[PDB]
Amino acid sequence: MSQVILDLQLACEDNSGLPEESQFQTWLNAVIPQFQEESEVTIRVVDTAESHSLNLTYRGKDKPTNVLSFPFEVPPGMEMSLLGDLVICRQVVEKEAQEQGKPLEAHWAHMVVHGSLHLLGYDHIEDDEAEEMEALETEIMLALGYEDPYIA
Ligand code: NI
Repeated sequence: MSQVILDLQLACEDNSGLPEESQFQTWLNAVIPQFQEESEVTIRVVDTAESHSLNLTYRGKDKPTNVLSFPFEVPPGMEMSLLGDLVICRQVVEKEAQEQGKPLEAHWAHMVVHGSLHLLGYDHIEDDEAEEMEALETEIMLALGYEDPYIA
């Protein structure tokens, strides 16, 4: 099997100019299935304020970020398909894509791809650990038809 049930939550004042739910679905299929097959993730797009708040109260960082990853812990001895949530700030994503001169769409995809990896247990604090994650990101991204966000 291969199935990623997506719960897309648009929680911005506007909600216009965001990726189509099918796009998120597409990006999600290129990252998760190959690790869980049967799974489901929630992804809510928010505004700087909420992001700022979530980031400060859960990561202890006074500022908004592009992607907050909240991986679901599975209680010892339990079958669970729920992977966690991705909180993506549209303001940050749009600003970054502009500063890095990347296609807004390609950056969004990167956000859910990177985020999804964090949901699956990947991290990038340790050089070796990061090397493995970026390798995967690059791979997934090329397979989606976007340029490799790395190699700069
Ligand atoms: Ni990260």
